Amino acid sequence: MSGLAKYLPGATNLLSKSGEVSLGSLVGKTVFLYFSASWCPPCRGFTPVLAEFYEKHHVAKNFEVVLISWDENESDFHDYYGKMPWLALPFDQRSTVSELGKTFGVESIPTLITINADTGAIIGTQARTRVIEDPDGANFPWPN
Repeated sequence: MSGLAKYLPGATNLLSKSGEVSLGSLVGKTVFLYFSASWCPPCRGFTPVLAEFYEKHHVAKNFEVVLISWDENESDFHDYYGKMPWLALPFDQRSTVSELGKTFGVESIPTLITINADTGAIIGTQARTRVIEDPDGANFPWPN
């Protein structure tokens, strides 16, 4: 099975701009769970630097980003996610988000959690700061 299945629903397809991708399709990649939302001031400041990091290195460094939304409603979720080039956990899985919140101890956002797609192993939890200090991922995946 997929390591991500140790966190997200198994038969759950993640959302994307180019169709729904399965959890299995992320095999071999390093996955970043991005905990953000619309109407979150510091999120606005972090999302672009993250996006620039993604376009520049996600292919070569083999990683993906999955938006774990804290949006109050589905419409805000879709407007917000529509501007991102990565994946996202569907809004209706509001339940899974709070669980992840506990498991990873996410008390505020923006927050990034680094996960190895295969084993489901937690590589780090401070990728939000590492990307700022090291824009080109010289020390990617930034092990805790």
